[PDB]
Amino acid sequence: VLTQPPLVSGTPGQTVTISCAGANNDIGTYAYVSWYQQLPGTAPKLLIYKVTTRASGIPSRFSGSKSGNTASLTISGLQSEDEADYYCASYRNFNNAVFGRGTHLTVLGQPKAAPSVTLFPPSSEELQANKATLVCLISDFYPGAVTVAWKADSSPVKAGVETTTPSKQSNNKYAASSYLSLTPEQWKSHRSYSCQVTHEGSTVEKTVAP
Amino acid sequence: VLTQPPLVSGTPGQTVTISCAGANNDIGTYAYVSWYQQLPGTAPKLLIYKVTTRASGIPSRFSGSKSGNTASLTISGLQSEDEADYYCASYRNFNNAVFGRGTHLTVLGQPKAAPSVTLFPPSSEELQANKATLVCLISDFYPGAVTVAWKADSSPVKAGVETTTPSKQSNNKYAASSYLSLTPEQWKSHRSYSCQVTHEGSTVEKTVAP
Amino acid sequence: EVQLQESGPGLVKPSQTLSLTCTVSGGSITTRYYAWSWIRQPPGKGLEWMGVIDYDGDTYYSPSLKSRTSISWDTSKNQFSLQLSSVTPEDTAVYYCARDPDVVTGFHYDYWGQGTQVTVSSASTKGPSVFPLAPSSGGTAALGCLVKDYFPEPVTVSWNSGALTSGVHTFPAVLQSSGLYSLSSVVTVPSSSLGTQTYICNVNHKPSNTKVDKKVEP
Amino acid sequence: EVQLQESGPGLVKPSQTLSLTCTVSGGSITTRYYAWSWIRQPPGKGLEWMGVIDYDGDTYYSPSLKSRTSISWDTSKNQFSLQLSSVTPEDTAVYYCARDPDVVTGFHYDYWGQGTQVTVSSASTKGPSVFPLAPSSGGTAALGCLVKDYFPEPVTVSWNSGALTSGVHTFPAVLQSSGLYSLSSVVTVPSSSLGTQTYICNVNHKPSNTKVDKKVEP
Amino acid sequence: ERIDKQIRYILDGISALRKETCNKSNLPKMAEKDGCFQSGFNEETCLVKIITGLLEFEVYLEYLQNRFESSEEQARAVQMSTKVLIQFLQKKAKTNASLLTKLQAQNQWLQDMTTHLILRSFKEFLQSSLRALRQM
Amino acid sequence: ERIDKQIRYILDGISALRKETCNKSNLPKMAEKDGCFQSGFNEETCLVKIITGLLEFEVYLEYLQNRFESSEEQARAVQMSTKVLIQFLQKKAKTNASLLTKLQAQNQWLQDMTTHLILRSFKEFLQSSLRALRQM
Repeated sequence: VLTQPPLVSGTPGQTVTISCAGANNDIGTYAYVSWYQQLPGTAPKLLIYKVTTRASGIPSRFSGSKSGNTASLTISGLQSEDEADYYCASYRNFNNAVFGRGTHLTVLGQPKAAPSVTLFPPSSEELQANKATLVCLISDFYPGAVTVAWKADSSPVKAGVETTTPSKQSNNKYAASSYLSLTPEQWKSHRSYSCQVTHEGSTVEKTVAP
Repeated sequence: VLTQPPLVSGTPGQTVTISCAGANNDIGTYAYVSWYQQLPGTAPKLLIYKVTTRASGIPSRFSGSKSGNTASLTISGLQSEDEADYYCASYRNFNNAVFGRGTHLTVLGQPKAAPSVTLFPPSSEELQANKATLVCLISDFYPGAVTVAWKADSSPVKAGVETTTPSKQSNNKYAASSYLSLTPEQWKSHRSYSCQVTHEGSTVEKTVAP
Repeated sequence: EVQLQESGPGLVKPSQTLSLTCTVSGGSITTRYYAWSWIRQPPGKGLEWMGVIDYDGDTYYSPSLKSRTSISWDTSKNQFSLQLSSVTPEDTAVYYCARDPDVVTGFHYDYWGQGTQVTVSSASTKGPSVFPLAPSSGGTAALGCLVKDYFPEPVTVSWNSGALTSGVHTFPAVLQSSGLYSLSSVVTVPSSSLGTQTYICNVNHKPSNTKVDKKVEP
Repeated sequence: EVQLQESGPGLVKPSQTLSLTCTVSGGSITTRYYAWSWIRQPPGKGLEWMGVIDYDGDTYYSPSLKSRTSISWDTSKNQFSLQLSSVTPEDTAVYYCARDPDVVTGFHYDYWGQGTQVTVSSASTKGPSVFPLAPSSGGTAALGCLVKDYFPEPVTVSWNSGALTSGVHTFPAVLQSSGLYSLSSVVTVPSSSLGTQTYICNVNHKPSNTKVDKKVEP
Repeated sequence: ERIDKQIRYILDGISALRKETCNKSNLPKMAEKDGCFQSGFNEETCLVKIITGLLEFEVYLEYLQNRFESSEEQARAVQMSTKVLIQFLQKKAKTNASLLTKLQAQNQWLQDMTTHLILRSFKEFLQSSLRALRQM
Repeated sequence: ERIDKQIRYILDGISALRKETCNKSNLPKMAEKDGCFQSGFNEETCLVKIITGLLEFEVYLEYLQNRFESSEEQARAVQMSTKVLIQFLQKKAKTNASLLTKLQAQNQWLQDMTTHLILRSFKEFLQSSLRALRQM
């Protein structure tokens, strides 16, 4: 396929460059090289086509360059909102198209943030179904690495814990979920349950009780 | 496909029946129903074709029957050597052929046998390659379930043990292998190593020493 | 305004064939000089261009996928469809249909569909169970919905039929040890509005045709 | 006397195509009224009839496999070959070529090949290492060879170039935690013959073109 | 057993014709409803189907005489063998305009197929020409 | 920019011809060696390839006049548009027996293809007939 760097990064206000190495049967044919931006959960958005031409509504700071068989995407005046996956595509003879693996543009320099934790007790409807789930929701933290610990009263919970990998929100802070499956008898047996989230050495904690 | 029973069994000298349920587009078309015998590691051997006709050299005790859309293979005077996988096949319109899942004929009634164990120390060439393997080979036992234990001096070996599932030899007794990977330093450190094979409550044992 | 919409089953078993359909709105697929392509994206991987169909109806395929990929259309419904043969877990991907504004002088795609996710697995489709997450009882409260035990992804959660979007945070789902998915969606609202505004979460799990509306109360 | 021989690579990676060739001896494949078929057997599973080629050259395929199976022949070499597309671990099987004595009035197969094993895996081919198992030093002794760390199966072990077959027991291989195979073959001989008869084990691992001859001594 | 020799004689005649053809370079089928299978067997129904299908192939051979003009001797042999087989089954027992219409429709489908191949490649070559001239 | 309008006029003429064809029911290609791509670009070499290929398709249109006899008006329009395009490129710059031999070979390959289809089905139906008559 088209060779494209894995990660590109930079602080706001500075320029970044993303390259799209190609061969003679794709980029070398007619230079029909396009660029796309994709945000998580959404379809790619056409930025540039035919190497240099910008689509309607695309700002001028996005620029299309090409030299040899390699095209380059230049993003001037980097914004925090510019963090996305950027793909290049090229026409391939005959009547074929090929995409690069993609490059993730990471906007760095944001301050560190403690996680906001929200803990939900089991719903009255779920307890009626003879089930119980504690929903612990972590959000708005940076860097994206937290450890989640569950406590029954003060004893650690040795089973029934499922936890996600931290993922970046639309504000480029991280979020994660943690679920504790309990029997309704266990949920009533203890005084309270707690979701302890550790981030950069400190711990944020929420507590629910039957 | 053609429905065929999983297992069929019997003692020597008695008759067994294997069925081959079919549909109208296969067996119901022209009754081109064939039967095959397969021994482990070898290709299937044509026994019967066109429902009843026996191939050259096939004894008369093998018989081909058919009723409705179901063909039956009848083996009279069962021998210990008859233990094999038996397949039925049928012509399917148009110019297609289809096989059944197969039936394993197990000849039962053989006496119980203690396992014969042979233990090999590491070869002088393998030790030159800075490796060491104890080869413990179990054979000629029935039923086909043994437990293999390894002992360094008298202490159990907690790592480096690989063991097969018991498999039937050509004499319809079982055989199994067990390997102990050791470093040449471990092989010399201990007084001796032992392969203990437990079968039906009793234990057969061999011992090797550097 | 040109709009593209993907439709298809969210679950296909191995060795079966994958069938999707793209419905085009705001423009004829037989109009010069458009081309209609399929692009797929495995999870956490790049976009793969599969094939394309002309305004004349001519099809062109990627050499990697030419053996098991077929693209047809129905001009009366203004749709073009995809067929992928002998699917494997390597075919688990979000599938996109996109428009080429001029197949004659360029292969780039301006209008994209919303994408549909197809999971290749022998497992069975499991419908989701929705439970309300009551609000607590400066000056705001968090309430939400718990979507539990469903397969495969994705699950769509909206609030008040799409009217409430501000302050809504839907978290990515957890993969349980059982192989089933569960997620939560939480909306942050003012505490004063708890007695004067109704909050209903709308869950839609397309692979099981499960639509659940759950009113969240204190 | 009619003889069939299978030839092909013992390892094929996923999504690649599987190619095997059957060489026919003792009879022309263009002779009336023979048909030449391919049958495969997944490990511990039943026989699956794939396709067949006439004496005229006409091919007929199973409906399950018709999309990715192709059968051709080369009359000058008296061979017919198989091509399977987009292979998966579901295609790991021993493949047989067999003769139909009369395609006109029956689909049964009298002469079978020896079968060739094909493993579908992205792993690399690993050559075997052979180490001698010395005989101990009523009235018999056991000696053998240890074949270590190879992939994929099978490994062929003979003794004295096939002359010594009585008293030979080759055990099925162990699957290690590393994913590599290892087996042993042991021949039981009289102890008196240890000084007057030479015992050489002949190991052949076709997937790696590895042929090793190992003399076993006390 | 006599029928076996008659049909294989025709099969070998067909095998020769197709071999003569290769060196230069809705048809009848058996169904369960016809009763020629052991299940649903109807000898009177099945025998009519065999005769009817052979009569249909007998006129396709007639329309294929010009196809094998260089080896006329065998083309007539396959027809006479078919006619002898048909006569035998007719004694053993108690439209062509449509077949010519199909055979003409088959040949247009092939000529249209060649026509599309030429025009589509013309279209494709023109696309490459415009993309190339666009750069000059 | 003028060439763009000329080629698309031909493409639309082709699109009409094939649409007229469907309602009833070794060609030139661009290569890197030709220099029509940005890498290895040779305007003189590429322009000769464009003119040469169009001249080759111009006679395939001529041999396809009988194919579009019911819509003669457009069949001549595609030819004249091609000739005008060829003349323009020839000014911008400084055998048919082989093409007819190929076009005749293409049509035998299709007629032999129909011939094998008829004879193979005849062979297959005869096999079913013998298997059925074997039981009677």
